[PDB]
Amino acid sequence: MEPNPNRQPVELNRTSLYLGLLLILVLALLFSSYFFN
Amino acid sequence: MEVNQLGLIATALFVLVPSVFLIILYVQTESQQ
Amino acid sequence: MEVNQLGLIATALFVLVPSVFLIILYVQTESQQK
Amino acid sequence: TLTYDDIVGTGLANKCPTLDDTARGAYPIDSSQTYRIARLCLQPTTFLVKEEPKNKRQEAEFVPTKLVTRETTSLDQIQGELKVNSDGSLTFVEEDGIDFQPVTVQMAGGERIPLLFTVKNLVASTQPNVTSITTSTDFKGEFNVPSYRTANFLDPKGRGLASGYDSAIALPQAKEEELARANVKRFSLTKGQISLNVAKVDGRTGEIAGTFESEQLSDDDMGAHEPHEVKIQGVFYASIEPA
Amino acid sequence: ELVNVVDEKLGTAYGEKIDLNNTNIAAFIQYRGLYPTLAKLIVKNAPYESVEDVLNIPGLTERQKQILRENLEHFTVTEVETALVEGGDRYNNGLYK
Amino acid sequence: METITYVFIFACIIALFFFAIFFREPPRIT
Amino acid sequence: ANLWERFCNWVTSTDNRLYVGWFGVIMIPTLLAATICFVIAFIAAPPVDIDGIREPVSGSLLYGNNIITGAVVPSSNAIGLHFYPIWEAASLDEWLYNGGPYQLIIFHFLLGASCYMGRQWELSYRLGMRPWICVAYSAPLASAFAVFLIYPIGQGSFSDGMPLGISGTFNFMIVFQAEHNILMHPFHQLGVAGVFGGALFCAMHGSLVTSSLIRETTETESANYGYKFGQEEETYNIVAAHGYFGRLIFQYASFNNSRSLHFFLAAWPVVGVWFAALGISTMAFNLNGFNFNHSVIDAKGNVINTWADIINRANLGMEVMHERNAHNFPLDLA
Amino acid sequence: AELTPEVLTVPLNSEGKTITLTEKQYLEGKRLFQYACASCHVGGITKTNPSLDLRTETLALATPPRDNIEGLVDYMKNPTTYDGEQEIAEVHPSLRSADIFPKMRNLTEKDLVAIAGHILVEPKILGDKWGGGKVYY
Amino acid sequence: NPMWRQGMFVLPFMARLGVTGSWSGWSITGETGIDPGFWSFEGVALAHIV
Amino acid sequence: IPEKLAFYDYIGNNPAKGGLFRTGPMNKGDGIAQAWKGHAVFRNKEGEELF
Amino acid sequence: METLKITVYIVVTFFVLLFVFGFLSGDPARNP
Ligand code: CLA
Ligand code: CLA
Ligand code: CLA
Ligand code: CLA
Ligand SMILES: CCCCCCCCCCCCCCCC(=O)OC[C@H](CO[C@@H]1O[C@H](CS(=O)(=O)O)[C@@H](O)[C@H](O)[C@H]1O)OC(=O)CCCCCCCCCCCCCCC
Ligand SMILES: CCCCCCCCCCCCCCCC(=O)OC[C@H](COP(=O)(O)OC[C@@H](O)CO)OC(=O)CCCCCCCCCCCCCCC
Ligand code: HEC
Ligand SMILES: CCCCCCCCCCCCO[C@@H]1O[C@H](CO)[C@@H](O[C@H]2O[C@H](CO)[C@@H](O)[C@H](O)[C@H]2O)[C@H](O)[C@H]1O
Ligand SMILES: CCCCCCCS[C@@H]1O[C@H](CO)[C@@H](O)[C@H](O)[C@H]1O
Ligand SMILES: CCCCCCCS[C@@H]1O[C@H](CO)[C@@H](O)[C@H](O)[C@H]1O
Ligand SMILES: CCCCCCCS[C@@H]1O[C@H](CO)[C@@H](O)[C@H](O)[C@H]1O
Ligand SMILES: O=C1C=C(Cl)C(=O)C(Cl)=C1
Ligand SMILES: O=C1C=C(Cl)C(=O)C(Cl)=C1
Ligand code: OEX
Ligand SMILES: [Ca+2]
Ligand SMILES: [Cl-]
Ligand SMILES: [Cl-]
Repeated sequence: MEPNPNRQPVELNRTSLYLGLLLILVLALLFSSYFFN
Repeated sequence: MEVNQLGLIATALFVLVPSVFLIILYVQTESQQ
Repeated sequence: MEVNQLGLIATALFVLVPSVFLIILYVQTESQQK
Repeated sequence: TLTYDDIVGTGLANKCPTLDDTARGAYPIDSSQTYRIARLCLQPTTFLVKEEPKNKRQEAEFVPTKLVTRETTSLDQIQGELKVNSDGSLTFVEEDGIDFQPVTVQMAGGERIPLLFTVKNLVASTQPNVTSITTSTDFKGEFNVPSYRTANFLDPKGRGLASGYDSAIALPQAKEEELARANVKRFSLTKGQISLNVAKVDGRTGEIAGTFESEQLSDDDMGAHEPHEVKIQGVFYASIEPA
Repeated sequence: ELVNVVDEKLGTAYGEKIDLNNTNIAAFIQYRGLYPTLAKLIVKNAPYESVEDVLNIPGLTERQKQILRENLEHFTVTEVETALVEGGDRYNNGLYK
Repeated sequence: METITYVFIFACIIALFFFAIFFREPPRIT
Repeated sequence: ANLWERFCNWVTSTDNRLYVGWFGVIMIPTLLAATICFVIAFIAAPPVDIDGIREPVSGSLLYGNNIITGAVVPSSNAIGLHFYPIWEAASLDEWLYNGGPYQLIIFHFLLGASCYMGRQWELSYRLGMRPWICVAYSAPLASAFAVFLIYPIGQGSFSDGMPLGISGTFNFMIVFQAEHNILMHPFHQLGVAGVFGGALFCAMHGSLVTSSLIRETTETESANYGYKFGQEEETYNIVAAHGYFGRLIFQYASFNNSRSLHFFLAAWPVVGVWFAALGISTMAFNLNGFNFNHSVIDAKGNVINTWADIINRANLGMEVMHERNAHNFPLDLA
Repeated sequence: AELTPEVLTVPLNSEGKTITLTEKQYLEGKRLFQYACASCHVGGITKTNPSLDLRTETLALATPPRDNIEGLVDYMKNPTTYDGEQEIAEVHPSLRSADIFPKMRNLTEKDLVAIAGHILVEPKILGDKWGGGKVYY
Repeated sequence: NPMWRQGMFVLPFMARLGVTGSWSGWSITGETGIDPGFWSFEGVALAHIV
Repeated sequence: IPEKLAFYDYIGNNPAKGGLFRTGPMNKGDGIAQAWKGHAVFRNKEGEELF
Repeated sequence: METLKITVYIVVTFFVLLFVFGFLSGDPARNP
């Protein structure tokens, strides 16, 4: 099957990883009390 | 304390699903030439 | 049915942790220069 | 005239005999002769279960059900004495026959109701002054309803009344009091009532037929749960003979 | 409130003798001359207010009444228990060897 | 919750069958 | 061209990703019906009166089972061998109570699986292969016929067919041992030799070929990269493998001919499993395992027990407990 | 342990006369019991009526007494119910019913005696296992 | 104990447009022994899965 | 008075009485309603009706 | 139930005919 010319590589640099993990972990630290209720 | 039992699974997936999404993207970025 | 409450988190992590480990390795293999 | 091979598999074997639309005669009763029921047959056509409501101010109603145990429901080959009482009424005293059938019906939503459909030990009497049996003759009576399972029956964990374990052996150190109703099997015995409305009479042959309504309790699972009230409606056939 | 009536029955004379009102018919094999002819008559004509009432079963021959008298010491009567007499269990209680 | 877990895992397995057959790495001669 | 020709060409096309073929015209609808009914029943079916004694057994997940205890429950003993399609029932409620799904599933499965076997013949013919892969598959297929059809026929009831579930399978095995002493039957013993031997030779062949892979890779990469799909050269040195194996046992014990070796690999488990299937299919007519109960007697006549007598004591415990409310008379004659 | 003359000595009648069987007689009795009886009485039980067994104490309480050679021989000629009230040759194999139970057609007095001796000797060997059923297997 | 006491979210949307019965015989207006045909709550669910 | 009408006149069925993290059915809070107890009429010692 | 029976009978007959006519349509000649 002919290659699709619209494909693109995806990137996430290390800083974005650290920023994302911080966002996720802090959101969890914040919302977990309400999940346990 | 009588907490909601689903709180544990809710918190675990809340952390793990988006965290692994970022780890997948980061690692395949590092491995690109 | 009175099942063990930890059964759900045990099964969920049992599936997710090793599945994600494999997905990480596969995707970073595909992204290596061909 | 039909043979077994004409009948097998058709469902006709679960149907009581019928009488012609011409059978509107009268069967004379001679007060000095003795009589018997040589054959009584009861074919249920409707099973109704009384609903059990949360508030006891509203009157509960009988709801329709779906039969799930196929054409296995009829009572037949029942026989017994037919007494002539001094007031001219007749009393049927059931002695023997295929006088019970386990039946499971299903309510809307799926709840299954097993019952022992029966007229065991029926005693049923007519009105006074029955000099002849006609389409105006009725029978009213009571019967016994023994436990749906008998005493040897073992539950899925091997507990029973006349046999089996006396505790929940898979829970060796659990407290016994909370399990007593499930551990200690009990044998129910209750009363049901039935009315027989004669609609047809063959005066020459002694045969009669009509409709019946009976009320009785359902299976209580050897004391594990409360039974339900069931109403059974259907047709009946009986042949009366000098004895 | 919840009692196993069969275990309770074992604490009465039913647990020690042939109960003319309840015991399964094969128990009459324990003594000479009782099975199956008298054994059938006894079960058919139950229940009995007292053991000696078994002597009054209609149709018994003179020899049969004599044999019953020899075995009254091995008989008892207790209240009929529905769970032991329903299901035709006095003729076949589901026990073989 | 246990029924949902069992049916979920089963469903993931059937989906894996679909990808393993129709989106396999194609065999190539060399 | 006319449409019958184009459709027929599509059916028999060797270019379809999954081969259809004429056996496939039957296989595909019957396996789909069996599969769909099975999944729905395993999840949601209500309890089924397997033994015809109004004692319904719960098989489905929603009615309190897990993956290990769940099953599609065999049809009622009151049905016996009577054909019980949906349109024989007064309602789906009756059909479910009496075990209708079980009959629907096993009959569609057995038809679909027999066509699976013909399909294996069919495609091999279309590809110009030799024909006998389908003969190998006849061994598991024969086994499925034994436990779902032949054994019910011999015993007179689909309620004695193997249940479609994990614990239900164990129930079938334990009751089978009580009623046939299958462990003491030589055809089951051949079955065991077939699958123990099949597993042994599987490991053996795998280990010997792997031991003798020709070096085509470096220390870091997987050795599997040393084989390219479709290469003309064999990827291992069978002379080296058998020089090892002949010294492990003795020189002549080895299959030097790869064709004889691979024929043996096919024949040993297939033949053993043929006999396993024939064991079930002949115990179906109650020709049972060897009975040495009280075979050894001392000079006075005392019974001297053997291990066979101990087996008998275990069999008795199974026999007296199974279907504890179903028997009214002293002999279990089916 | 051995099959001794004492083991092979069994009551001949209700009066206490004994008879000492030979090892040959015992073997013949066992063979003939298998040939003509074991299909219903294997191991001393009764498949078509488990309430009645072949234990010596059961035979002693039958009417007339069957716990001896002559009693058992009479039974194989003219069987009765346990209370002696009814003759049951029409449904139980016997010399009287050998036209309908053909395996009885060729039994001599000696054969009946041998079968009886087997029934009496076997509980002396097997104890409660004889007539005990599967509980004792 | 109507649907809205029970945390039901899609059941009222099926009922709003005319799907009121179950294959198992009940209806949300409290009737018993109704034949909804294929378009019961279960039929709607199955159709969406397919 | 129909039980259904009385049941609408009860604040536990008012949708403005909940909480963002109080999850599940209303039955999880006040319970599964079984029956109307009837209308309560309060009175003081003078016999005046109080509301 | 009657309608279900007729429907299944029609469905089954269709596929069995496809099977029979298919193997009659020169199946020996459909080899390489
Ligand atoms: C390949 C397609 C196929 C086949 C072979 C079957 C086969 C079967 N179905 Mg299934 N079914 C199918 C597709 C199929 N189904 C599909 C697509 C659906 C969804 C609509 C269903 C839904 C369904 C239900 C709901 C039920 C069945 C049932 C059955 C069984 C009884 C059918 C019957 O009595 O017809 C009989 C047909 C005839 C008597 C006439 C057939 C005409 C031929 C020419 C007769 C001669 C053939 C001869 C016997 C052998 C020829 C072999 C050949 C090599 C020559 C049978 C196992 C029933 C069942 O499983 O009961 C346990 C049942 O309840 N099916
Ligand atoms: C170590 C002890 C031991 C061992 C090694 C065995 C070994 C065996 N036993 Mg025995 N057994 C044992 C102890 C043992 N047993 C004990 C203690 C008991 C008494 C409790 C038994 C009682 C017993 C019974 C009652 C039976 C066995 C049978 C067997 C055979 C089962 C394997 C088989 O049937 O393959 C054959 C292959 C199949 C059955 C598979 C069919 C596959 C079909 C055709 C396709 C399936 C497709 C599937 C649905 C979907 C695939 C998924 C994919 C497409 C996505 C095997 C020889 C069985 C047997 O002999 O069957 C004939 C049998 O019925 N055993
Ligand atoms: C094939 C047709 C079909 C049919 C007959 C149904 C039927 C149903 N659906 Mg399903 N559904 C379908 C396809 C279908 N669906 C598809 C393709 C999807 C994926 C998008 C869904 C996803 C779906 C969900 C998520 C839900 C349903 C639900 C339902 C039930 C309630 C319907 C409802 O309230 O919608 C209401 C529809 C509207 C209010 C339409 C809004 C239209 C806006 C205003 C259009 C504006 C655009 C327009 C161009 C403006 C100009 C208009 C012009 C004329 C002037 C009902 C049984 C509900 C249910 O009970 O689930 C169990 C439910 O929650 N469906
Ligand atoms: C339109 C969406 C919607 C609505 C209005 C409902 C409504 C309802 N649901 Mg349904 N449901 C839905 C979609 C919805 N559902 C979806 C998509 C699923 C699949 C997950 C479900 C699966 C489901 C189940 C399994 C159950 C319900 C139940 C219910 C009932 C109770 C709801 C409850 O307790 O919520 C509680 C709501 C919350 C706790 C609020 C969550 C707010 C989140 C956590 C905030 C996230 C913030 C975010 C991280 C911030 C990022 C910041 C960043 C940008 C920087 C109620 C009728 C229950 C019921 O009673 O069934 C009978 C029940 O058991 N629902
Ligand atoms: C659940 C599965 C069945 C669905 C049930 C409901 C039917 C839905 C409507 C039809 C949808 C079809 C989707 C199928 C896609 C596909 O497979 O394409 C794969 C190819 C592509 O089609 C090729 O397609 C080409 C044209 S094109 O690609 O479509 O453009 C064409 O030229 C070529 O000849 C053709 O072969 O098709 C084939 O290989 C031939 C048909 C194979 C059918 C196999 C069904 C097997 C079921 C067996 C039982 C399994 C039991 C369950 C196990 C978990
Ligand atoms: C039900 C199905 C659920 C599916 C799962 C979905 C998972 C998706 C989760 C997405 C997470 C995305 C995280 C991206 C994180 C990330 O990548 O950031 C870095 C990124 C930089 O972008 P650039 O354009 O420089 O691109 C670089 C690339 O390498 C990025 O791909 O910026 C953003 O993505 C914009 C969003 C701002 C994010 C703000 C960070 C917040 C700071 C810390 C806050 C916490 C501390 C507060 C203390 C009070
Ligand atoms: C089945 C068809 C049988 C065969 C073959 C034999 N017997 Fe039998 N036996 C059978 C029954 C049903 C009974 C009880 C009959 C009754 O109603 O009383 C018996 C009983 C006996 C007895 C008496 C047992 C006792 O008194 O405790 C004896 C001594 C006996 N049977 C011996 C016997 C012999 C020697 C047989 C072979 C020659 C034989 N029986 C065959 C059923 C069957
Ligand atoms: C339970 C949580 C699960 C979360 C799941 C998240 C899944 C995320 C999937 C990410 C897929 C990444 O997609 C991946 O992209 C890379 C580039 O970025 C592609 O890589 C392609 O580009 C790179 C860079 O130009 C080349 O070196 C490479 O040869 C080429 O194949 C891969 O072919 C593709 O597989
Ligand atoms: C497409 C999948 C549909 C599977 C569900 C079909 C059964 S329907 C199911 O039956 C139960 C018991 O009778 C009822 O309690 C329940 O309310 C009803 O939904
Ligand atoms: C996905 C399988 C589809 C099963 C089809 C079953 C049709 S069932 C059919 O449905 C009609 C409603 O359209 C009703 O009017 C009718 O009473 C009913 O018998
Ligand atoms: C994927 C196959 C699922 C098949 C389910 C079809 C159910 S069909 C459904 O059944 C009800 C129960 O009697 C009937 O009330 C109704 O008329 C009928 O249409
Ligand atoms: O003799 C042999 C046996 C086995 Cl199982 C092998 O795999 C090889 Cl290569 C030679
Ligand atoms: O003796 C044998 C035993 C088994 Cl299982 C076999 O398969 C063969 Cl082929 C010969
Ligand atoms: O079903 Mn199933 O298992 Ca063949 O044996 Mn008889 O039946 Mn019942 O018991 Mn044992
Ligand atoms: Ca009238
Ligand atoms: Cl069992
Ligand atoms: Cl039986």
